[PDB]
Amino acid sequence: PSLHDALMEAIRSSGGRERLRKVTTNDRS
Amino acid sequence: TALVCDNGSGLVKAGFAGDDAPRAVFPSIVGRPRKDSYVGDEAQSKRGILTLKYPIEHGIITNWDDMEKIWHHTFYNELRVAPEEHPTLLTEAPLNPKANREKMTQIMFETFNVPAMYVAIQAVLSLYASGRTTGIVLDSGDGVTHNVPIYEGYALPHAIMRLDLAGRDLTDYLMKILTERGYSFVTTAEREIVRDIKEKLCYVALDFENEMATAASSSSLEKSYELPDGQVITIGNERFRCPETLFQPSFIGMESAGIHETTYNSIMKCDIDIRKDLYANNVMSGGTTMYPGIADRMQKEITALAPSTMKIKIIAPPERKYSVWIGGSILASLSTFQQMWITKQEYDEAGPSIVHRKCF
Ligand SMILES: Nc1ncnc2c1ncn2[C@@H]1O[C@H](COP(=O)(O)OP(=O)(O)OP(=O)(O)O)[C@@H](O)[C@H]1O
Ligand SMILES: [Ca+2]
Ligand SMILES: [Ca+2]
Repeated sequence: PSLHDALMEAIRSSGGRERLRKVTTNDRS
Repeated sequence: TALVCDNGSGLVKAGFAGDDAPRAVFPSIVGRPRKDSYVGDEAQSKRGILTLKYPIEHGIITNWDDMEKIWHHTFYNELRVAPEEHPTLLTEAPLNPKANREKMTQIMFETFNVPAMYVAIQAVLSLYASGRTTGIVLDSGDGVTHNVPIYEGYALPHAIMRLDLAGRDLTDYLMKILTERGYSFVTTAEREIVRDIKEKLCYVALDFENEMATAASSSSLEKSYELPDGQVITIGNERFRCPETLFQPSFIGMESAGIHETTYNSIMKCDIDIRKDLYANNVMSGGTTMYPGIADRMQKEITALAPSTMKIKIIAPPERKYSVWIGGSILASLSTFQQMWITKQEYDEAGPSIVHRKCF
């Protein structure tokens, strides 16, 4: 019933890094 | 396309929400002659005739002029975006002072003219990246180490623990013990070699004394390291003596508790009814948690401290040196997050203190 409740549910069911666009890192660490 | 900027004591991680990794990672440094200033890697690639300054110390922004240079360099030089066209998610350390987060907001809206922004707690984002909204995060980077227990997206401030030792201290300690072995690492270029040895060959022993005995009676734990010029040196028990400091800070003269003990103390400061879920959801994040063997050692040490019937689980994702950023990339690309942004319209009405009402 709260927006925060829906957001937390969305975080748990997001698939994690799996559903994020594969990009290349210009990593200069 | 919202932006995600994860500002650390040592490294900036920046990219676009929805991507699986930051587009740009570069040192959080500004350099001046020993042109006017050099920011990021051009300061790094000139680490020899400039004096470097770190605008973030122990996870806290302390030099706001140089931090502005970092943010300008991130937007224009690295991401190649106009900040006026992109909502920008920023990250903060646990227990970041109210004045700091308010000035973060003011600079974003008034100096960079972002249409919207947000400030999230770094350890919370790392928990999100692992698909969790309850758990306890061990976040260890370059300047600071934190234990952050989290209940349904909310950090529990009274139970947050801190250890003021992280990757930079470990690099310095590996430098110290390699020189006690007979090597010389004095130049800035040689310090970067020590950091590379640390990140490539160091590991956490399951038991310090057993491992020392193995290294004393055999060559089985020794590794070859080829310097950039060509010389090959041998690394022995320094491989695990260096990160042992995380569990035994007295190796560098700190009487603080090690990371297994700050984790246990953090859980014990939480309400008893959530401790079971915390013990089963220990998430490791930050570059200094990357050592091989660290999860198995934490499991052993926490098991020794916790009730014998408690289920202990250490989660150490392979991407955890970018877990904070990935968590921000996930959060900022969720449709339910749209109403959470601080809009420039909201900033004009309330002012910089709007961050206290919208970011928590
Ligand atoms: N594979 C590895 N093994 C050990 N240490 C590593 C590894 N990779 C990176 N590190 C260390 O992690 C540190 C930087 O990590 P991270 O980006 O999490 O810190 P930060 O966000 O810049 O600083 P902080 O979080 O303390 O403000 C550096 O000291 C680096 O040497
Ligand atoms: Ca960090
Ligand atoms: Ca001690």
